[PDB]
Amino acid sequence: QLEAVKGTSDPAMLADTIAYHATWTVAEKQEILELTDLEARLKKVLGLLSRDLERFELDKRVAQRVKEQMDTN
Amino acid sequence: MRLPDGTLQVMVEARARAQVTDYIPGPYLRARGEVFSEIFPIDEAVVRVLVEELKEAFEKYVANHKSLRLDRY
Repeated sequence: QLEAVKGTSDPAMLADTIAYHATWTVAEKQEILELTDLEARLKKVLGLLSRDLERFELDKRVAQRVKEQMDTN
Repeated sequence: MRLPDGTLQVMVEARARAQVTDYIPGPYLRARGEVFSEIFPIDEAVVRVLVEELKEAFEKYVANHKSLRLDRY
């Protein structure tokens, strides 16, 4: 998906590609296909990516404080 | 527009407000009115200021309901 996605006008393959990028259970995917409104799909998936961002920042947090605690010890 | 499933669609445009004198017991019902109520704008300065304030209120209101199904245009 390097050059196959960049510059694409199609929203539906793009959006459900995000849906199977959301690494959670099949039950989450059936919860997606319960919802018929696309806006709430994309908004709660933005919420998923925001909590992915805090996972990212909490990982850099624990990594930074673990190696400074280590070498100060 | 008529449809064979029992639902008849109609596209109406309201013209002016009016009084109702009396109803006749139907079905179907008929009603009549004495005069056609019409109003003329007088002293359009404060009226124009209130039209501008309603324009400001609708402009600040139109871009809020992102997921509550409200169009922009």
